[PDB]
Amino acid sequence: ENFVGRDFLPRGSGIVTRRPLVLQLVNATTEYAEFLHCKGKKFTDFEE
Amino acid sequence: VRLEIEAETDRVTGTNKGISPVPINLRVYSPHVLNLTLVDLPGMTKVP
Ligand SMILES: Nc1nc2c(ncn2[C@@H]2O[C@H](COP(=O)(O)OP(=O)(O)CP(=O)(O)O)[C@@H](O)[C@H]2O)c(=O)[nH]1
Ligand SMILES: [Mg+2]
Repeated sequence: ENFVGRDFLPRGSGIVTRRPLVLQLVNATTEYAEFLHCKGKKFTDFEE
Repeated sequence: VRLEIEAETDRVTGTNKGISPVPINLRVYSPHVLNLTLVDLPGMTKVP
């Protein structure tokens, strides 16, 4: 997440990263995030 | 706030009345408000 530059990853003591996250950083006009299950939804705040 | 919201509005689409389906989050913290979500939406259009 520090290499990405923005804090949007689960980080804590113990077992946290418990599933392979395939991130794809892509280029566009402005920033958001989309999964492959909340199709259509545009997550924008990284706490969410 | 009013100036910056439209500055962000045209910083992504331009001045040629194009739109973007990427929301703009905003949080007003005040002792005079609930924990409410007000979703302002763009006007509906039929001809481009
Ligand atoms: N003081 C300190 N703490 C660190 C440092 N790097 C990581 N930590 C701490 O390690 C803990 C877990 O961080 P995290 O990167 O999420 O570990 P992880 O690799 O995701 C655990 P797993 O991969 O097994 O799911 C956090 O509490 C974090 O603060 C560091 O450089 N200094
Ligand atoms: Mg981990």
